[PDB]
Amino acid sequence: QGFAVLSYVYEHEKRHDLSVATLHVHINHDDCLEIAVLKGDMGDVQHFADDVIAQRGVRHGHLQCLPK
Amino acid sequence: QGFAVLSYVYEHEKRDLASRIVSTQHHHHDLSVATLHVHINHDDCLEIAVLKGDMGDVQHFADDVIAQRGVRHGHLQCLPKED
Amino acid sequence: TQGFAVLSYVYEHEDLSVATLHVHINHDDCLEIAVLKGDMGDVQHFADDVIAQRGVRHGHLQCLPK
Amino acid sequence: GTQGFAVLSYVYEHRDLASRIVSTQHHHHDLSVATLHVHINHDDCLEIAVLKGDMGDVQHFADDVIAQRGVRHGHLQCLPKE
Repeated sequence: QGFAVLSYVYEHEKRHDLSVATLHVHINHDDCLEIAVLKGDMGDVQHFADDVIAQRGVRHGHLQCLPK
Repeated sequence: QGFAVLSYVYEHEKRDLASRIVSTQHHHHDLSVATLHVHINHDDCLEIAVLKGDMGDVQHFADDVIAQRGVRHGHLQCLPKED
Repeated sequence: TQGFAVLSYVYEHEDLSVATLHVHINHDDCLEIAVLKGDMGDVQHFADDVIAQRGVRHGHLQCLPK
Repeated sequence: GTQGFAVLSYVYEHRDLASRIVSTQHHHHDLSVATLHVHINHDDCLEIAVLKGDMGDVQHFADDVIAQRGVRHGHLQCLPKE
């Protein structure tokens, strides 16, 4: 029931409630780094993280949990 | 030479709408320092891009993206290079 | 009246908070962008004061009522 | 040395501000891309610094920040250029 830092990478051109804000940064010509701050139920968190990360094309996925 | 803040709101859920803005963002990547996204409701998502470079090419990526579609509540705050 | 707000301003790095972003725009200056959420009365108030503080420069505010 | 980006995240209750700031900047800096600040409660601030530069310097800077007394949950996620 706390916060979390979900970070992952994906190609920019290749065409909720847990979200607080997300930072986007182009680490190079094709990729962009995305750092999502999540707040809520660690259960709901850890899963939404898994999903995206588990996603195809979603490289460097990392979740840092900070329970309340 | 300079820094700028381009903010604007648009329905996050709009593939077409985003796909444009993106490749429009991707056209002049070298301008972007970092961007922040915040869901302001169920459909609309606030977007704040921090830019750096020629205030010229800046306003260009700006107005371009600004006058993209649906892209509402657009606003640009240029920060001149003479403190 | 609820709503989101974008507060931005400059300064020498020397309750309504959503997330705040900091960026050095030179060895001395720092650009700060604060995303606020809540009662627009308070938001603009909080915003108005910060912008008025000596040392705070180029303060701007874009309100997003809803 | 290897080049890249990195995500330095850490929590602290916002002198130890100036302490961190003395780290952020004076000893190493120009490595910072941008930093996100989020209040996880009345006392604690969650900070996320996106850094870019030589991976070595990035790690030393990160060593100096985490080391700090009072900084908790410090994590460094390196992204050397792929």
